[PDB]
Amino acid sequence: EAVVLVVLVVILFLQTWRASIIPLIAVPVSVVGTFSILYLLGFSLNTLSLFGLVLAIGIVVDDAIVVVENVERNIEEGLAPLAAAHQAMREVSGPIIAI
Amino acid sequence: LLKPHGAKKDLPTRLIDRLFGWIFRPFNRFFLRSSNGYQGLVSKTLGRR
Amino acid sequence: MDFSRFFIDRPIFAAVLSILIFITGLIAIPLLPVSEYPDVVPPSVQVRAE
Amino acid sequence: AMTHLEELSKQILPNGMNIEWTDLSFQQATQGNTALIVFPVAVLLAFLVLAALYESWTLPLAVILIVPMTMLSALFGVWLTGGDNNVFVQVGLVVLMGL
Amino acid sequence: ACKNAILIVEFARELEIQGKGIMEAALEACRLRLRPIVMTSIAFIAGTIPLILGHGAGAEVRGVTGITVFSGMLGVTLFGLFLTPVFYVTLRKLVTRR
Ligand SMILES: CCCCCCCCCCCCO[C@@H]1O[C@H](CO)[C@@H](O[C@H]2O[C@H](CO)[C@@H](O)[C@H](O)[C@H]2O)[C@H](O)[C@H]1O
Ligand SMILES: CCCCCCCCCCCCO[C@@H]1O[C@H](CO)[C@@H](O[C@H]2O[C@H](CO)[C@@H](O)[C@H](O)[C@H]2O)[C@H](O)[C@H]1O
Ligand SMILES: CCCCCCCCCCCCO[C@@H]1O[C@H](CO)[C@@H](O[C@H]2O[C@H](CO)[C@@H](O)[C@H](O)[C@H]2O)[C@H](O)[C@H]1O
Ligand SMILES: CCCCCCCCCCCCO[C@@H]1O[C@H](CO)[C@@H](O[C@H]2O[C@H](CO)[C@@H](O)[C@H](O)[C@H]2O)[C@H](O)[C@H]1O
Ligand SMILES: CCCCCCCCCCCCO[C@@H]1O[C@H](CO)[C@@H](O[C@H]2O[C@H](CO)[C@@H](O)[C@H](O)[C@H]2O)[C@H](O)[C@H]1O
Ligand SMILES: CCCCCCCCCCCCO[C@@H]1O[C@H](CO)[C@@H](O[C@H]2O[C@H](CO)[C@@H](O)[C@H](O)[C@H]2O)[C@H](O)[C@H]1O
Repeated sequence: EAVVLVVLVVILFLQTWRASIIPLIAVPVSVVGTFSILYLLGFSLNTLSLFGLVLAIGIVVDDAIVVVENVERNIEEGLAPLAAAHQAMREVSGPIIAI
Repeated sequence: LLKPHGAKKDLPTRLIDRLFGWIFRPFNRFFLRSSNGYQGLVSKTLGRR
Repeated sequence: MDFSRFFIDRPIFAAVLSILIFITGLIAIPLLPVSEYPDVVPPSVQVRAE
Repeated sequence: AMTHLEELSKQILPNGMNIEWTDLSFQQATQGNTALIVFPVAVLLAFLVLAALYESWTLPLAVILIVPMTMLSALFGVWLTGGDNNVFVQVGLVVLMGL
Repeated sequence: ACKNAILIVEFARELEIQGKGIMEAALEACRLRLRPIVMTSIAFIAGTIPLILGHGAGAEVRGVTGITVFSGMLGVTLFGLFLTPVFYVTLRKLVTRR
């Protein structure tokens, strides 16, 4: 459901299906990737860790929206996609680390 | 994946523009008005700190 | 600063890193213990006599 | 041999008797073949490293498709000399595929 | 709330570095962050509807969570878009008075 909603929100606002691919992929990678560190740290799949995982989808979705909206804004301002990507990550990549 | 701003439409975009394009322009009109409203609102807020 | 520069310009490195993360999460899923709750009941020992 | 002996025992033993494997046979009977997961994981990880090295989803196949021939050369030597594919031979195959 | 507000503040800071005044930078930062903040808020909020409107297995934890997230997200959005730039300007003017 989160993946369907974010896809539709991205299409509604940015009006290109290409922008919806970024969360489409990034969200499941980020959620499924979480299990390898949970495994290494000795955790179990239980109703509480699984609940945290679903709440975390919110943070993961916001991350993907931040990146793709900021690239697309720079494209709306006339930059080619490659320059728009570099400019967009000069704007948010350091902040993402800090966040 | 993202195309330059006014690129020719590919097949899925044209399909979405067909299927759903009637949503985009009223939403676009509503976002622009809401955006301008927020701008005035926060601007008056900053004068009332 | 553009901490993403290298990946933006060489997207297959980004793909490979994400697939590796994904793959290792998939491997880990069936290795995880599974229960309703974490272990929170204090351990106890019963002595029975008759 | 184990399947045959299981079959034999169904044919031979009276109701109320059965066989149980013990020692190394019990381990053989209760172990899964994780090779079915290990081998595809190994190939896929090696493919991914090479995809990054060559910046190509297809050039890794020029390497990967070659390794079955080294394994066949070695196993042909075993066949010709009357050997078997014991665990020492098997590690040798993998090192030769590595080289 | 923190994720959204850190970027409002970062953008305003950048806009001052690139010449703009304290107030102009705060306002332009909010203008730039408005769309992604609202996209996330809409996505989150819509996702709470099946938690609010779903009875059966797990319904009790689903319910308390949706109410918490729905209400919290309205506040995330509104206080992030209106309180943050006020604090930004106040603290900037506090350390650049004369
Ligand atoms: C360039 C060098 C190449 C890099 C090589 C990468 C090596 C990666 C190897 C990871 C192997 C870890 O191996 C694994 O470790 C974990 C965590 O410590 C152990 O522990 C795991 O299982 C045990 C139960 O058995 C539990 O405590 C728990 O669920 C989990 O932590 C496992 O028993 C062991 O199988
Ligand atoms: C829990 C332990 C954590 C302790 C350490 C936390 C450190 C967090 C560091 C992440 C910062 C990296 O992110 C980077 O931040 C600096 C400011 O610092 C920004 O820099 C920006 O402001 C600085 C001035 O402050 C200007 O000189 C510059 O023109 C501008 O780019 C970069 O654009 C951003 O890419
Ligand atoms: C579940 C997670 C899945 C994630 C899936 C992500 C798939 C995304 C594919 C990313 C595309 C990158 O994949 C690959 O990138 C490289 C650049 O690095 C491109 O490569 C191109 O540029 C490079 C230079 O960088 C040249 O050397 C090369 O000859 C040229 O083809 C490939 O043509 C493209 O196929
Ligand atoms: C599209 C991919 C979805 C995104 C991934 C998100 C993953 C979230 C957690 C997935 C965890 C899978 O967790 C797993 O659950 C299944 C099914 O209930 C159990 O699996 C069990 O299912 C059935 C019967 O119940 C048996 O046929 C099976 O052999 C047995 O293992 C596993 O023992 C448990 O480890
Ligand atoms: C990438 C960011 C990572 C940030 C993570 C920071 C982690 C902070 C440290 C937390 C400490 C981890 O501590 C770890 O807790 C788990 C709790 O399930 C314990 O887990 C233990 O009990 C659980 C039941 O709940 C059983 O599966 C098992 O018998 C055992 O592993 C581990 O024995 C302990 O090693
Ligand atoms: C668009 C992005 C949205 C971001 C926010 C989305 C957050 C999702 C809300 C949380 C969903 C809760 O999901 C819910 O979790 C609880 C706890 O694991 C499960 O609850 C389960 O475990 C508990 C024990 O803790 C049992 O008493 C219960 O009977 C059982 O159903 C529910 O079966 C599941 O429906």
